[PDB]
Amino acid sequence: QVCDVFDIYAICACCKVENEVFNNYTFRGLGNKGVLPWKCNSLDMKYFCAVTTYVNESKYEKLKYKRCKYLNKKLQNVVVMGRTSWESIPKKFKPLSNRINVILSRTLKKEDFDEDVYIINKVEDLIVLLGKLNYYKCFIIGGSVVYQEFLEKKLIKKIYFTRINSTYECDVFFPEINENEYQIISVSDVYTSNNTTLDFIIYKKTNNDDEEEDDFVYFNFNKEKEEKNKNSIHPNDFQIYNSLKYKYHPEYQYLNIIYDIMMNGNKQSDRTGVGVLSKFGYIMKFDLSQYFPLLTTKKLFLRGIIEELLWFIRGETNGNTLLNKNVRIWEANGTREFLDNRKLFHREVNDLGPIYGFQWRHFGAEYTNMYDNYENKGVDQLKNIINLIKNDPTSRRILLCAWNVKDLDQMALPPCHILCQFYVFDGKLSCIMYQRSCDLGLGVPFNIASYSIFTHMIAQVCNLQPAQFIHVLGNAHVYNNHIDSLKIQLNRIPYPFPTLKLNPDIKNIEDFTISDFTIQNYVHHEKISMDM
Amino acid sequence: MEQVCDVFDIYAICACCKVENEVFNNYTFRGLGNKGVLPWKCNSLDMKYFCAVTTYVNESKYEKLKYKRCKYLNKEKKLQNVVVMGRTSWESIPKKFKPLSNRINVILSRTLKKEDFDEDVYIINKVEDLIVLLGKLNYYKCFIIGGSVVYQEFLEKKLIKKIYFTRINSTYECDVFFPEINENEYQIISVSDVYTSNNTTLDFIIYKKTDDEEEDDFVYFNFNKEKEEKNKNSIHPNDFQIYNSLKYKYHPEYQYLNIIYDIMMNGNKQSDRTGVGVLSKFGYIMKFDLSQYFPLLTTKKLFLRGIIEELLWFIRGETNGNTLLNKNVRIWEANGTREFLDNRKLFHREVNDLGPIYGFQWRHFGAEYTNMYDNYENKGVDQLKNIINLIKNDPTSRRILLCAWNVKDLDQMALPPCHILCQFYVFDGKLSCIMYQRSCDLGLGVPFNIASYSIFTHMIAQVCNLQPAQFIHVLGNAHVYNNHIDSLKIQLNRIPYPFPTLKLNPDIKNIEDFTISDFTIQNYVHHEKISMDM
Ligand SMILES: NC(=O)C1=CN([C@@H]2O[C@H](COP(=O)(O)OP(=O)(O)OC[C@H]3O[C@@H](n4cnc5c(N)ncnc54)[C@H](OP(=O)(O)O)[C@@H]3O)[C@@H](O)[C@H]2O)C=CC1
Ligand SMILES: NC(=O)C1=CN([C@@H]2O[C@H](COP(=O)(O)OP(=O)(O)OC[C@H]3O[C@@H](n4cnc5c(N)ncnc54)[C@H](OP(=O)(O)O)[C@@H]3O)[C@@H](O)[C@H]2O)C=CC1
Ligand SMILES: O=c1ccn([C@H]2C[C@H](O)[C@@H](COP(=O)(O)O)O2)c(=O)[nH]1
Ligand SMILES: O=c1ccn([C@H]2C[C@H](O)[C@@H](COP(=O)(O)O)O2)c(=O)[nH]1
Ligand SMILES: NC(=O)Nc1cccc(C(F)(F)F)c1
Repeated sequence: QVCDVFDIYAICACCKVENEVFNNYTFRGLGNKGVLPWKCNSLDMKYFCAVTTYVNESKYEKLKYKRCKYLNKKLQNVVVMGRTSWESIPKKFKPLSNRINVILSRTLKKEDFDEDVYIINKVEDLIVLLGKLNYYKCFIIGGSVVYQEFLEKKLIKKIYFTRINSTYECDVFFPEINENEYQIISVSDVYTSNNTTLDFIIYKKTNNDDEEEDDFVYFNFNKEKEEKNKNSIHPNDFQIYNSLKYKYHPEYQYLNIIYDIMMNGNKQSDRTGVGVLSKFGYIMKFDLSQYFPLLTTKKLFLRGIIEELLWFIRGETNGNTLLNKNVRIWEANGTREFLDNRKLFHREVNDLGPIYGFQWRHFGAEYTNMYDNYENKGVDQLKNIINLIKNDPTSRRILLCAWNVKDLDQMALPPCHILCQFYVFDGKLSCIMYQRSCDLGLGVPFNIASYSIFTHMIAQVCNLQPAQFIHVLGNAHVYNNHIDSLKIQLNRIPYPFPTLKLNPDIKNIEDFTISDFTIQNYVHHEKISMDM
Repeated sequence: MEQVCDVFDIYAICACCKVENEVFNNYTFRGLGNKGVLPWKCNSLDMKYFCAVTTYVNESKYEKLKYKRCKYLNKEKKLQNVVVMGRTSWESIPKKFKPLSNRINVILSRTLKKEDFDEDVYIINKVEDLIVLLGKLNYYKCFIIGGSVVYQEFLEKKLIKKIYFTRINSTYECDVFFPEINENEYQIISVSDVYTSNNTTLDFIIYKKTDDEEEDDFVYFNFNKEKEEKNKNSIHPNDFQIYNSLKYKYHPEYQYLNIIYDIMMNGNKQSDRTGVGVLSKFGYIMKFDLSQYFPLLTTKKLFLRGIIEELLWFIRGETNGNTLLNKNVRIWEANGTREFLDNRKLFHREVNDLGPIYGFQWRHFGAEYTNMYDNYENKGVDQLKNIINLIKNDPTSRRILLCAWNVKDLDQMALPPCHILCQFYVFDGKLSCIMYQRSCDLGLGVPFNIASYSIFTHMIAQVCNLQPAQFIHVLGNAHVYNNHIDSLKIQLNRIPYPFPTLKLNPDIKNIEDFTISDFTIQNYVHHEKISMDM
C-alpha cells in the first residue's frame, strides 16, 4: 500500500484535557491558541528533532529500488506540516533544519518562501512529490486537520506518539485512533522533563559479523525446552505482551517477573496449603527521580499503605490504631484464632507483638504489651540511619533490620520486609529492600509503593534528592488463584507513571501526616481482583 | 588473496583433558586419545555438543556461500555439513555410529582406498584432495574431527577458520595430544557456561584465526543517553583489549568480572572508613549453579584452608581469635588487636575477643555476650539448628533465614557483619541459598565470600539429605578500592578456566561434625597469583 512504500509515518505529542475511566484516548491534547498546550518540553523537542532528522544512508537503496518498481522508473527526511502548524514555529527555527519542509496550504504559493521548501495544495499531490524526490522517510508533523485527513485515509505506517502525563487547556485534539486499525508494539522508558512525566510509544498499521550467529546456536545447544509451555499457561493468550518489540517501560520489570514465574515457575504447595509457582532471587530498580512506580496495569490505592508506614514510624504494634482508620492489612493477623494458632495464647487481639515499628524504634527491648511506654528502651535504628545518612553518608552500614531472631516467635508473623540498606552519592539517596516472601499478584505492587514513599521520606528529611529504590525478591511466587487475573494484566500496555509530592515543610521522619502525601497524574487501567 | 578456509568454511573441533605449584596455560588441555580410544570413556554432554555443532546447517545462508564458492572457482535433498577424519579416528568410532549420521564423512588414508570400506564415505589421500571434493560438493560447513596427525597438518596450513575446543577439566592417561596452538595465529573469542557430565566439569571455547523497520525504533528509543565522556570514568579501552575482543562471555566467572568492569566504568568516586577511595555502585546479583561447578575464581590463585577453618569456627559458635591464629589463619587477626579494639571502644575486650560475631549469632542470637571463653549452653536462639530443622520438616517455609545482623550487639562486635543473612529454598530435593552482602570488596573479599557460602550451601544441602542447586549472591554497596585497579585490569584480560569441583566426605550427617579434611577441591585450574596492591 501507499504508506508502506513512501514510508509515511506520523509523529505527535498529546497531554490530557479538562470515577475517572482512562484509555489510549485520554492522551489527545495537541494545541491551544496556536501554540502547544504545555510550555515547551526539552525532552520531547529532543525526541522529535532526533526522530525526524535521523537517516541511515547505507539502507536507502532498498527504498529507492522498491519506491521505483511501484511507480515504474547529505540524504534527508520529509516533514509535512499545515500552514497553521508552519506559522506557530518561531522564525529562528524555519525551515526545520536538515529536513525537507512540505506545507499543505490551499491559499499559499512557492514564490512566497525559499527554493528547497515545497508547497502542496492537496494530500494526493504529496505521493507526486515523494515519487520525484530523494528522501529517507516522510514524517507527518501535524495539524489536528493534517493528522485527521492523513490518518482516516490510511496514509500512516506508524504513529510516533509522546504521552505527556499532565493536563493543560486545549482547543485542538488528536483523533480517536482505532485500536482495531493500529496497535502499540513499543513503550519507552518513563522520564521527567519540565515538571511532568512523559514516555514514548509506537503504533503500527495492523495486518488484517553474521558469522557468530551460528556460534550463538552451538553455545545454546543445552537449553531445556522445545515448546511444552514448561507450565500449562499457553503463551497464545497474551498475544499483546508477546507482540510488543521493545518493552523499556519500568513497569515491565514487574510484568517480566510475573511472566518468568508463570513460564518457568516451580509448582509448590505452601504454608497456606493452597498452591504457588515459586522461583528464587530477582532484582528490580526504579528511578525515583524520573517517576513514582505505582503499577498502571491495575488500580492501586495508597491511603492504607501510607497509614501503615506512619504507624511503623511511630513505633506502634497496636492493631486497633489501624482498624480505627479502616486500614485492615493486619486484621487477619490480630484475631484470637490467628494468635492462638501462633501459640500466642497470652496476647491481646490486635496486639501484633514486636513487629516492624517496635524493631525500628526499640530493637532489643523486652516486648511487654502494645500499650507500654518503651521510651528510650532498645535501639532506635530509625534515628540511627537518619543521622548516619547525614554525618557519614559514605557508611556501608546504614541498614534498618526488622528480622530480630530473638523476637520472631513473639510476632503475629515474622516480617516479609527483612531490611533496608541506604546509599548516598552527590546529594542523592538510594534504598535496597530485601523481601523474603513475595506475592507477585497482591503484595509486591503495594510493597514497591511503600518503600518508594519511605525512600522520599528519608531523603527529604536528610535534604537529599531520591535516586533508586532497588527491590530484591527472595521467595517470589504467584498463587494459582491469581493466574487468570495476571494474564489479563500482562496484555495491558502500561501508562506513564505518576509523581509523588511530599509537603516540603516536613523535616523530621516523625512529623509526617496522611495529608502530606499526594499522588499526581496517576493514569491506570481498571481494578482487577487477583482473587474471580 | 582471499583465504581457502574462509571460502570453504573449514573448522576444527576437538576435546582435550589434562595429562599425567604447577604453572597452568591453555596447553594444560591437550590430551586427545589413549590406546586408540578416548582417555575418558564417554563424556555424554560433549558427545551432544559434537553432534549439535557438526550436524547444524542453516539453509538460508547456503545461497550466499554457494555464490561465494562459485566466485572463488569461476562458476555461475537436504543440506549437511562435511566431517573429515584420520583413518585411525574412523576405526575408533563404534561400528553402529559409522558413518556419522546427517554428515558427509570424509576419511584421510594411504593404506586404505574406497574398496577397503562398506560405508557411504569419501576416501582421500591428500589435503589437496579435500579442497577439490569441497568445490564439487553441496554442503554448509566443513569440520576437521581429528585425530592428532590431522589437527596437526590442517592447523599447520592455516586451513582452520576457528577451533571449537572442549576443556575436559580432569586428568587421564593419554598417548596422543592436540598441537600447541600458536597464540599469534589463534586467539580465544568465546567461552561457554561450565557443566558437569560423567564426574567432570567442562566448558566450550572457540579459538578464532586472527525486517529492519523495528531497527531504527531502537535508535529513536535510545535518543536520550550518556556520551563517551559521560561514561563517568574513561579508564582506557586498550587496557581491556582481550576482555572486549571476546564476543560470547557465558562462563559464570564473567558475572564477577562484568561487575568489576561495570564498577570501573560507571562507578561513583567516594571516600570510605579506611580513607582509601573507591569506585562504588549499589545492588547486583550473581547466581552460581553449584550442581554444575564450584565457583572458585580461576583468573587468580585462591586458597580455601583459611575460609574453611573460618566457616567451621563459625558453626562451633566460637568468637576466639586465637583458635584461628593457632591453625595459622590470619583472617580475623587485625580486628583483634589492642589498637583496633580500643578504637572500637571495646576497652574491656581481651585481645582477639572478637565479641558476638557470626559464630555467637548463629548459635546464641539474643543471649548477653560476656567473653569468648563462656559456655552459652541453651542461651539465645540456635538459628543453625532451626534452619536445618525447617529445611528437613518444612521445606516450603518462606522463613528459612540465618541472620548475623543482631542490631542489639553491633557495637559489641569487632566489626558488624558484611554477610547480613542467608535464605534457603527447597524444590524437588534440591537446595538454593541467597546471601545478602551489605558491603563487598570486589577485589579481595567477594572471591572468598563466593567460596564460603558455596561450601556452606553444600554442608547444609548434604546434612538435610538434598543436592546443591544455586548459590545466589546479592551485593549491596559494591566497591573496587582505588589501589586494586591496575591489578583488576590485569585480571579482566585473563580468560577463565573451567571451575573445579568440591567433594564433601559423605559420612558426615550432622552440621557440627565436619572437619578440614572432609573438604576436597578437585581440578582447580587457575592463573598466576595476584597481589591486589603492588
Ligand atoms: N502536538 C504536536 O505534535 C503538534 C502540535 N501542533 C499544534 O497543532 C495546532 C495547529 O493544528 P490545526 O489548527 O489543524 O493546524 P494545521 O497545521 O492542521 O493547519 C490546517 C491548515 O492546513 C491546510 N490544509 C489542511 N488540509 C489541507 C489539504 N488537504 N490540502 C492543502 N492544505 C490543507 C489549510 O491551510 P491554508 O489556511 O493556508 O489553506 C488548513 O486550514 C497548533 O496549536 C500547533 O502548535 C503542531 C505540530 C505538532
Ligand atoms: N579428543 C578428541 O577430540 C579426539 C580424539 N581422537 C583420538 O586420537 C587417536 C587417533 O588419532 P591419531 O593417532 O592422530 O590418528 P589420526 O586419526 O589423525 O590418524 C591419521 C591417519 O590418517 C591418515 N592421514 C592423516 N593425514 C593424511 C594425509 N595428509 N594424507 C593421507 N592420509 C592421511 C593416515 O592413515 P593411514 O596410516 O591409514 O594411511 C594416518 O596414519 C585416537 O585415540 C582417537 O580416539 C580422535 C578425534 C578427536
Ligand atoms: O508485605 C507483604 C506481606 C506478605 N507478603 C506475602 C508473602 C507470602 O505470600 C505471605 C506471607 O506469608 P509467609 O511468607 O510468612 O509464609 O504474604 C508479601 O508479599 N508482602
Ligand atoms: O567478608 C567480607 C568482609 C569484609 N569485606 C570488606 C568490605 C569493606 O571493604 C570492608 C568492611 O568495611 P565496612 O563495610 O564495615 O565499612 O571489608 C568484604 O568485602 N568481605
Ligand atoms: N571426533 C572423534 O572421532 N571423536 C570425538 C569424540 C568426542 C568429542 C570430540 C570433539 F570433537 F568434541 F572433541 C571428538
